[PDB]
Amino acid sequence: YKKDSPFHVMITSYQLVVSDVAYFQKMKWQYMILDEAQAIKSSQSSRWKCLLGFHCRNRLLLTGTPIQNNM
DNA sequence: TAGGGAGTAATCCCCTTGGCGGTTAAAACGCGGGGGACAGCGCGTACGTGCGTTTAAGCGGTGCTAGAGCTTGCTACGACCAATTGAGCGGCCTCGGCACCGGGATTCTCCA
Repeated sequence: YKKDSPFHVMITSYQLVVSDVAYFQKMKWQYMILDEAQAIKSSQSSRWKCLLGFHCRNRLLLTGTPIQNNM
């Protein structure tokens, strides 16, 4: 997108990237941020399984408590 | 020994029910009169009853052969599954069919 574009940064709930996943996986993302990435900490979670498969160049996991319960 | 199931409660999206308000159109209410419901009547004809006739349905009996019903043998074909793709579903788009309106024209009714 260039500066003349309908949007630049989109902000979304973890609830919607799962619910609207079929719309999200039909688009190509130039960068991704994940606030409180402890939400992604479980590999059996759909929000992990969904966001794993997003077509994105670069990703940040923002967290303050990375280690959590287990390796 | 470990993995994943059982328990539970917070989190958050979806969606059906209920209320408020208006307002407006359809249901409710009135009443005259008409005509259709319906009772009462006359006739006639058409249908139930009876008797003598006949006709053929039903029972007992003989003979035959088709074909239903069963056994045997085998191979053809549809169940099965792993690999491949394209037909058909879900989402998005737009324009043209159709409806709804208004007013002028033709039809149909009903009373004279």
